[PDB]
Amino acid sequence: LEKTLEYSENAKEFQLYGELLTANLYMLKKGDKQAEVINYYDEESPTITIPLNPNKTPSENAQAYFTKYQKAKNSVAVVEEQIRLAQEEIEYFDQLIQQLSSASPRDISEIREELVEGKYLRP
Amino acid sequence: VVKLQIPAGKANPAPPVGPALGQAGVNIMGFCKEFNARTADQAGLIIPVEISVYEDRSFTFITKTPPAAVLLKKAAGIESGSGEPNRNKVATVKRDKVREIAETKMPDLNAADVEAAMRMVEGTARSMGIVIE
Amino acid sequence: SRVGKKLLEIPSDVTVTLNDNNTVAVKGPKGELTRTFHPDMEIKVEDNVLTVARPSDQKEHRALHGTTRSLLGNMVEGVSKGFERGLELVGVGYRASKSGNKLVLNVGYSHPVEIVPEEGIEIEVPSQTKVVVKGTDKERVGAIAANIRAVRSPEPYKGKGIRYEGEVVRRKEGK
Amino acid sequence: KVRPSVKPICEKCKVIRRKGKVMVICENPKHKQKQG
Amino acid sequence: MLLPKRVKYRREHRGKMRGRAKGGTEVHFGEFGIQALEASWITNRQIEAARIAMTRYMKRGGKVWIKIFPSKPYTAKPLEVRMGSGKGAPEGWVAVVKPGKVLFEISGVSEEVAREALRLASHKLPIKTKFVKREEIG
RNA sequence: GUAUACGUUAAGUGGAAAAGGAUGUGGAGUUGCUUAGACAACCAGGAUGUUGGCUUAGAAGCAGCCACCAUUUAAAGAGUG
Repeated sequence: LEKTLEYSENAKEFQLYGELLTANLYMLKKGDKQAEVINYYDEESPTITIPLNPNKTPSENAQAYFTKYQKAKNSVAVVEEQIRLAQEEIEYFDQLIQQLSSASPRDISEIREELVEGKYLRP
Repeated sequence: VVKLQIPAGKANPAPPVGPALGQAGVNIMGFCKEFNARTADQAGLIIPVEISVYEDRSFTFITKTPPAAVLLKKAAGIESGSGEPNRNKVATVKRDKVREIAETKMPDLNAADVEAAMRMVEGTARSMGIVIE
Repeated sequence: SRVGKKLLEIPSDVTVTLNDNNTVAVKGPKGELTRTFHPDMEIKVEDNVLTVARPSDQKEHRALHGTTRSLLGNMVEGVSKGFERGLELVGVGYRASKSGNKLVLNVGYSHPVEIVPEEGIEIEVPSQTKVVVKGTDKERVGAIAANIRAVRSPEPYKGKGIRYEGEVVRRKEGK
Repeated sequence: KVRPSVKPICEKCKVIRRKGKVMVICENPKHKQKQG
Repeated sequence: MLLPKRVKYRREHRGKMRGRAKGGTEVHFGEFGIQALEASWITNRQIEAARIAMTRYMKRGGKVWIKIFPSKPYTAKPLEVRMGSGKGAPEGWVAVVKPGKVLFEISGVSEEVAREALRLASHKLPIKTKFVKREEIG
C-alpha cells in the first residue's frame, strides 16, 4: 500500500505531464516537452519527466494520464484506510499470539465467550 | 474580450490568469503585479475583472464590483453555502448591510433606483440560503 | 395565409407572355425559360407583378396553385439574378480543372473524372477548393450539383469529396 | 430498416408518406424506417 | 402465476362466449383499467406477463387489482395419437373473458404512467383493448 | 339501364387473412387564439444581480441535488437543445 502511496506521486507527475501535453503538441510530439506559449499563455511550465508522447490518439493518452491520476487520489484515500485496518489487525493478532502462547484455562474459556458475544450472530 | 472572476490573494501563479492571458499573447507575470496593486484593498475576495483586448498588445483592465454572493459571505461569515438553500437556513443577514451591499453596486448595475437594487439583492440572498432579516 | 396570395414583384427589365393552353415564356437579360403548364389553371398578369389564382378548394388545386406560384417566382428570380450552387472539394489531392468547356475533377480515382455540362450552364473554378456553377434555372443547377456529388459521396469519418456550404456531416470515431 | 411497425424513435423523427408508404426520416440515419 | 389448488371436476366443457360481459364491466377499484372488446380465453401465463409488465414500470406506485381469474381448465390430448379413446389430461387454466369486462385495475399513479402501463399490458394480451376511467356523475 | 338523385373510395380496394403501425381522406362535436390582429416565414432583442448556491480542477443556463427569485421593460426561462 505504501508502494501505491508512491504511485500517487508518480501519477501526480503523470497528470503534470498530461496537462503539459494537453495544449500540445505545442511542442513536437516527442514528449511534447516544455510546450508553453510565450505570451497569452498561462505558462504552467511544470517540470516534467518526458516519456515519448503518445500517440495515435493524441488527446486520449493525456486523458488516460488524467484518469490514472483520479484513480491515484482515490487510492490515497482507500490504501490509508487499509493500512489503518491492517495495523489494527496486526495488533489484534499479536495479542491473540500472546494469549495463545499460554495462560490460564478459565481465561481462555471466557476469551471464547467474549469473541462469540462480539458478534450477535444468527439468532 | 474574456471576462472571469479572479481571486485577489492568489493572482500570482499560472492558475486562472495564466491561460486566459496566454492565448491573448501577453506575459502574465508582467501584469500579475498590476493585478495585485489594485486588488490590495479588497484582498481575500474574488473580484471579477474585465479583460479588454487590443491589436497593439496593450491591455487596460476595467475592474468591477465584488459579487453579491461573495459580499453576502463577508456580511454573514460562512464561506461555503448550504447543500440545499431554503431548506437549511444557515445564516441571517440584517437589512442595513444588505442596503450597503446594494449601494456598492452603483457604477456597474444599470438599476435606476436603489430600491430596485435592494429588491435584486433580496433575491440573491434567497439563493444563498440566508434569511433576509 | 398561403403563398398563392402574396404579390411577386419583378425587377427591371423582364416581360412575360400569356400564350394559350398555358405556355409561359420569360424574357430577360440572362437567358430564356419556357415551361408547359396545366390547362385547369387560369393565369393573369398585372402591371410589374404576377398573380396565380385557384379555381377551387380541392387538394390537387391547393397543391398546384402553390407549385405554379413558387416556380414562377423561381423563373423571375433566375432570369434576372440567377442561381449559384457553390461546392468545395476538401482534400490534400482534390482539384477541379478546366479544359475549354469541359470540367475535369482530380478525384482520387485511378481514372480522371470528366463531366459534360449542358447548354446555358457554366462552371468556374477560381481556387484550390471552391467551385461555382452558374445558371438561370434552379432545376438545372440542382441536377448539375447532384451529378457532381454523385461521383464521390462525402464519407462520414473525414471531410472528403464534394460538399456544399454550411452543412454538418455526422462525425464518426475510427480506430 | 424495413419493419411494419414504423414509429418515431426520437423527437427529431418526422413521419412522411412517400409513394403510399409510411416512412420516418430523421437527422440520425439510424432512425430511417420504411414499411412495404 | 394463478391456478386453483382444488377443483370439483378436472375436465369440463369448453363452453361458449356469446354476449357481453355478465359482470365486472365498470371500473370501481382503481382509477383506470382495460376494457375488453373481443372474447377469447386468457391463459394465466399471459396474465402473469401483463402483471409483470405493469408492475416493473410502476416500481413506485400503487398495487394492481387482477379482476380475472383462470378458473376453467382446458384438456390437452397427447401428440401423435388417434382421435378418441377418452378425454385427454388437463394442461392449463384459462379465464373466460367477454367484451366489456375490466381486466386489470390501477390507482395511485399519474395519467401517462397508467396509460403506458396499460399499453404494455395490452401488447401481451390476445384481445383488442381500450383505455377506460372512472366516471363520477355522481 | 354506359338509368336518375345524394355521397364515399384512388388502391385495381372492388376481385384473399390478423396482431400491430400510420400528418390518407369525407363527416360529426368540444376547446386556446384571431382583423384590439391568429399559427408559420423574414428582419432585431434575445439581457445585466449572475461564473444564483453545495460538488468536482470546472459545473460560467445546458455533470448531479435544487426554494427556482428581483429588475430594464414592447420581452427574455439564474434556460428548452
